[PDB]
Amino acid sequence: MYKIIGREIYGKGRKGRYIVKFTRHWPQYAKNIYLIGEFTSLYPGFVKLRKIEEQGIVYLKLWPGEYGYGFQIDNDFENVLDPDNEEKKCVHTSFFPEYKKCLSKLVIKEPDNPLDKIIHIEESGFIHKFNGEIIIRLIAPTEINEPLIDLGNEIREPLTKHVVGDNIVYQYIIPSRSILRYRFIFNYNDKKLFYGDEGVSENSSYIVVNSKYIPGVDKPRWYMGTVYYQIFIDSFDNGDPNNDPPNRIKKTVPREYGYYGGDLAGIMKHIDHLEDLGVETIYLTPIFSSTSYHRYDTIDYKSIDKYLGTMEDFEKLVQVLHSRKIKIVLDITMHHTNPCNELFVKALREGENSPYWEMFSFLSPPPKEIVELMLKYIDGEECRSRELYKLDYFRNNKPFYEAFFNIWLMAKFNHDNPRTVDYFIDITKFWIDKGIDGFRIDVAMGIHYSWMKQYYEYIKNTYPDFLVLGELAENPRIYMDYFDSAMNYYLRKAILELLIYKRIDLNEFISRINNVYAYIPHYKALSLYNMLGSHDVPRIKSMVQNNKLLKLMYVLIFALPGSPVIYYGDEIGLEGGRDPDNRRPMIWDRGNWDLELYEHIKKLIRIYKSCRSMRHGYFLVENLGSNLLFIKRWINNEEIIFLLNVSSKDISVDLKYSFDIYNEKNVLLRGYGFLILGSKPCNI
Repeated sequence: MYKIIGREIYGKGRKGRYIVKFTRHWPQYAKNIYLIGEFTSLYPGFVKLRKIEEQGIVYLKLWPGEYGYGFQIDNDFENVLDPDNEEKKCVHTSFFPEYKKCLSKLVIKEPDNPLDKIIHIEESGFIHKFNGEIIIRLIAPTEINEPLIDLGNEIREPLTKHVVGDNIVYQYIIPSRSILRYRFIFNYNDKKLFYGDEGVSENSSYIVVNSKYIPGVDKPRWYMGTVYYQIFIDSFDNGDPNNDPPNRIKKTVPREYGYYGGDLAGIMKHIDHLEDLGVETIYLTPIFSSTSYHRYDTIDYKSIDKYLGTMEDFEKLVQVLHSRKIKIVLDITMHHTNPCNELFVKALREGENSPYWEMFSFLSPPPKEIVELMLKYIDGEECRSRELYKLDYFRNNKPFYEAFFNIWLMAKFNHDNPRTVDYFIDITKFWIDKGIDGFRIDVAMGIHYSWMKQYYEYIKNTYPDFLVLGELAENPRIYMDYFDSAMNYYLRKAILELLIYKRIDLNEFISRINNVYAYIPHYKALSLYNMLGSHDVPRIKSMVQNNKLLKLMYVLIFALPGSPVIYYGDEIGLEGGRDPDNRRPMIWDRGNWDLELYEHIKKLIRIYKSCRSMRHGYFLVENLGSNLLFIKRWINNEEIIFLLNVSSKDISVDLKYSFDIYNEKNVLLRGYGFLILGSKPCNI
């Protein structure tokens, strides 16, 4: 059940988001009820209903639109429809946009009075600082002419406009001042109206904000626009003969499941390739103590997995990387852990009623023979939890605790218990003391929003330069108060639905993009982890099977504000289907490289570095008809444009910029073709 309660009110009458109350019956057996869907998380956990009497409740603040949602009770991933809602919305999932999932339909209707669709509220997406300037945004419908911003002393025009559905988001950028006073002027039915503190009226008051309280930064952090490189460590390379494990897979092509033997030395010996490619930040697959080649079931968050090397190999790696001005981010599983984890073994020992029990989300205490059995395999100098699968009970029954898709070896932490926060904070310090520059939080969207607020706020206070990057699948505008960055699976899905599944047109795509970009602060957008591929999805080349289109997708990834990502090997044309086939050994024989793609990507990176307007840089996007995508990025005095032909059909382009940034030199673009132009070479 859901009820639209009304709208939030800012100032003395400015209406904001719609307050929606979510209710469900609370079955007496239920331990947890998650609100899943497109405004919380599809994997359960970001938001929980809270229990009062015989029902679960929560209030959210949402924008108009149509959304899929549901309620997941405990470990039942299948049945999530809202029992009170008869209506359904089948949403294409993020990682695999071919597959639909049918959820319940929430619709929040646009208001009748177009005057009610004018919005500017005191929140970071609407007002924030960057580069010693203030960014202000006004949402208005088309029946409103281009509104002006009335500062104290002057009147300015919107510097850009972003289409979002039938709405327009006007963006004003202004110099910074001590106190800040602004309102908006527009014409409606041939009448002169204002948007001010009490809302729309003939003479609205100024909105007043002390720059002290405007969120943002002056000079961007390293992570606010950086080039990522993800390495799945097991598959990158073997540097140390004495690091190989028992029985190694075979480079057969359908990559098998298991250990190939890649280690820290292996990466370290290919620093030269990292450098030549030009990546700035390396994101590493989990390297902690574990029982699998993938290592997403960690035993001990403070020890390097034996097959990878020693703490010393690790520090050496970090050191070389830093000496080349390359940073390192480690993958960390703050959602769940291997049952061999000391805490889980103690929780089992001590039983419920123990503070140890409360570190995890146990469901219902099972029989004692079971616990003793498990304890036989999980307590020991050696972790033998894999052997659990040799037993019938473990292959047959779901875990008696919550776990990642009910997988025995992935026991979920109790995120309602602040002790678990302390645990991961302490772990964070340990690794900061090893010189790492950031964490990528595995299954971030399954971690309760309050937990992440505790963690993120504290880390950010204590270590401002520590990147907090989350694995998140839904619209990043949901999450950016809790992370520096999100792996942008949302953007990836939009690109694929425009250019592969051909399910949306160029306008809808533009709307998808601005539905993220216009609702978050510019610095947040710049930090977004913008990837075409990852260890969780098939290789992009194998999905595109089109040289020119693939190159186009990379151009797009570098043109949109964000932190462009390269999954290891994608730069040379590594192919592969779905996991595990998407983690084939890197190819070190240059005779087997797709060199055109390689040099293409290397150039896009050189531009990213040379052109501060590509890296940092305000953003405008226009559909110039005929499937001509126009993108403009600019910062301070530096200007750069991108013309992209998003179709197979050649198109004639005409026309400030007389310098080829891509080719350097100084028309008619062919299908899938593109142009990158400045008014001269980039400088600083």
